[PDB]
Amino acid sequence: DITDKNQSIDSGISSLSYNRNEVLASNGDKIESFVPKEGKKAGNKFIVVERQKRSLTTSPVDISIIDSVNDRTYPGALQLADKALVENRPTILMVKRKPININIDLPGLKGENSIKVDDPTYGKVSGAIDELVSKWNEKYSSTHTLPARTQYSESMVYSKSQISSALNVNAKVLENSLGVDFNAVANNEKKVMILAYKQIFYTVSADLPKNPSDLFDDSVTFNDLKQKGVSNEAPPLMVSNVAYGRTIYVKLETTSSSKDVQAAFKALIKNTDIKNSQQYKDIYENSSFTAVVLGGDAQEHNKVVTKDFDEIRKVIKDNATFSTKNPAYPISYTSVFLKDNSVAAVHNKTDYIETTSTEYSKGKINLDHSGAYVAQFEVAWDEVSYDKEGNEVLTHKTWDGNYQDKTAHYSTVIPLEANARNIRIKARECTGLAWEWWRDVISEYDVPLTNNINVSIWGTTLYPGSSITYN
Amino acid sequence: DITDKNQSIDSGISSLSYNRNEVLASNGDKIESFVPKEGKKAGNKFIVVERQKRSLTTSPVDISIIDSVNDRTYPGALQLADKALVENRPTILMVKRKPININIDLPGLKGENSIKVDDPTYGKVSGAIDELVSKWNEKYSSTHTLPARTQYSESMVYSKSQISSALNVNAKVLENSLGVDFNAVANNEKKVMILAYKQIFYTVSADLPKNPSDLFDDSVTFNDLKQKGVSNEAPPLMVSNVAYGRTIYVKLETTSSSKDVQAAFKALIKNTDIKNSQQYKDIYENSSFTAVVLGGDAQEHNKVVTKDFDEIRKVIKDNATFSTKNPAYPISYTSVFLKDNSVAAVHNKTDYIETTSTEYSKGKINLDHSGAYVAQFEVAWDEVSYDKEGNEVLTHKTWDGNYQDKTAHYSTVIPLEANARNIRIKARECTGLAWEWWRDVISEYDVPLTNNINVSIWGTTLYPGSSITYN
Repeated sequence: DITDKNQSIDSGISSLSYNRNEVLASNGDKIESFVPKEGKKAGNKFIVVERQKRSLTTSPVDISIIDSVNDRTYPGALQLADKALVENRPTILMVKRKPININIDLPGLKGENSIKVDDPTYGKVSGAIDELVSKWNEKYSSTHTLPARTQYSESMVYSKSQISSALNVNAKVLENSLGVDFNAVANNEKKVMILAYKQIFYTVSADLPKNPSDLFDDSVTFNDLKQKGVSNEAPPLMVSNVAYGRTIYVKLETTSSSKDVQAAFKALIKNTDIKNSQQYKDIYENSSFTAVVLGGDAQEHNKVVTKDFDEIRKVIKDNATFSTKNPAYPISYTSVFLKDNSVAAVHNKTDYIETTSTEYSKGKINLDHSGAYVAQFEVAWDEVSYDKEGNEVLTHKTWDGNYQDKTAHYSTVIPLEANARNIRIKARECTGLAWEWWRDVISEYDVPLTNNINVSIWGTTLYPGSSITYN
Repeated sequence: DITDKNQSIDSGISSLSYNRNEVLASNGDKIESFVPKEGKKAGNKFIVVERQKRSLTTSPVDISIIDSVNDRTYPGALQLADKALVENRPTILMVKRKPININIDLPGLKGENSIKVDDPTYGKVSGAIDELVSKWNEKYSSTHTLPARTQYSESMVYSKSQISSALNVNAKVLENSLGVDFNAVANNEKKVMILAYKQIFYTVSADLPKNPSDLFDDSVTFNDLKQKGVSNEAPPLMVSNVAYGRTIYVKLETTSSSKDVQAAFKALIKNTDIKNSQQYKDIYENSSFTAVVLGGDAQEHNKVVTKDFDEIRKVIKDNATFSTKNPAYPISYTSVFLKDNSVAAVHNKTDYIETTSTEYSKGKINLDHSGAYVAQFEVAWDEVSYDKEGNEVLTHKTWDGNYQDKTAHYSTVIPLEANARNIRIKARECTGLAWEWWRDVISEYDVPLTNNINVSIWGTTLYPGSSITYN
């Protein structure tokens, strides 16, 4: 009852003035410079990258917990709403408290899933929760394990801020546990996909009080609260919901810049036949998969790194069971503002560059002339690039052996760069006055660029023959 | 020997001053305004068009003849080099002439393929040519038909100027004979491909004179020449080469805006197995093929319009033979400047917009819930468009039945627009406290948009089941 006139925990709390939708919000990198299209050579390949700008907005109410077995979050706790909470390390507030009622959502306990906790402390609520679970176990004595409520998330990685908001996890967890090379992703040197299998055993909620005072023992004053950190930019909160279980995170990673990485990946998780295709097996040959289990009942820093996804499938399969007789730890939670008793949400807004690539490979044209006549060739093609504007630039090339007599068995190779386009191969027999009035033995336009383009000409002057194959 | 001091056909001609590389050149539409990317709905489809600017340069020396049997072009004729010549209707010059030597390139007549033509007139050179051909026929009396020297050209159509320079034909011939809808092509309402099978029977050349005077009878004065049209922008020329035969033009046309039209077309001409694929047969169902034969031995305005390419194959096959006993007509020719006796070339330069499209089709999501439990869905997706800058704009949509209990057998359809993207379908069983802590029964992201997306959920509360199929 300071010289402040806010001297009733209720008025002290009610007279707080804050924007509930702006106190817990965080806007990630808001950024602006890039090239729309790009052509890059790397080894025996040509990568074409395209960039769009995208924007993601989120307002999760379910907040991810970092240190599962050290995070002393419990239903009915008091926290401050600020940047610390948003950084997954909220400030707790301890004071003498009035009892609180807790409820667990396990199935088949309707009507007997509540318990009053006189002294609401991490340890004393944990015991109450344990009581509740024992009750369920007493009722269903021969059911020692239940399926976990799995929630599946999936997404490609483009930026630290994009993927965190997308999966609703601290970026540190992905960078540290799965080890995500955000710079490789940025330079499109690696394409990464991240899966998240959230395994919820059950959740426990605390009955919302109709007045902030009902939570606090009467010896606690609004002063003690401000002293503890309550203010306009640090509004008081109560944990109303806590989810218990564990999470399986998976990273699929490749050096392929192929337009089919996401589908190839997708095919592998689903185990659809398409995964046996060869454009996919090639990508799989240059991919690696990592799986880590975080949360309850997992020895910290466990990890699996493989090239055989079946090992990943095993980790997903093995960690979806909930043993009702073994301890469980908080995995996430939701909070309510003490003021209007409304659910607290963390607002995130962030732009990011979305990249889509295509991978081209070097190839060669193989000419074979076994025809009983003199012939001349004309081989031409363009080499594509992209100016700063992302616009195409074509540079015309031609085989130095064009328009030159070739007789009974000639063999050559005309290597092509991975960025070769508008490829045309022509061969004319030499009966007539000149090139312009000579018979076509083979005439191809827009020959698709592959590993090997095999052109062969044979036959007689009267009846030449020819074919073009690919590899 | 006017008051002009140019009084010797040789000096009169030698004192002419002109740019040989600029007198016969024509620059087609040089143009500048367009949108890089565009999204267009048409029926139950969404067409995405992309535009690049391209530039084509040509310098043909072989000049296409328009009216095969009315074109009195003959080896050893005199023409003016100007815009008329470039318009495929050159100005001829007649005067008393000194003899000229002609040579035909038919095989097996080496040493006896020449003849002197005392009075070089269309009719008198035509007879000499006929003499030469009779000589060949006398030598090879039992060979009445020979294969024609076929020259194959192929190209997609983008603009009147682009296709003319590409195929080296008068645009009128394609617009008039094949009937090309250049406005439909422009609005990408029709995709057209044009083939050209030039059938050369033989060519006849005239020996170049070492002096302009040697061509002219001595009674002809430089005055008569100027009077006839010779000038600095109308330099004198002699026809040095004439090709005889006919040409088969083919048009492949479709209303499909599919990214596979060119490959589908290509597959059909080659008759490669890929043509039996279904993405190709669909395109073929919306295509039409036209074939016309121009030139010698064809009744004017003949034409074939079909949906069965085998009919086209027949016209190509049937018109490749050269009957040595039947008359032949000029199909093209080359000219030499009288000044430096150099080969005349028509220089063309033209820009054009190259368009590449992709066709998307409408689809629907089919939900079937036959599970022994209450479930809730979450269906969301974006609808893409493109701003004036060609940039993507995403508009988020959601099924109005999201987050609402659905029980023992529910069925629904969620139609999607052909521009639907980032499609996600989720279903959760309702055991728990709320949506956020409910078990996933199905969770898909980036579901490819097809005709039918069939999602079905069943099973028990403990063990739900689900699947997603496509059509």
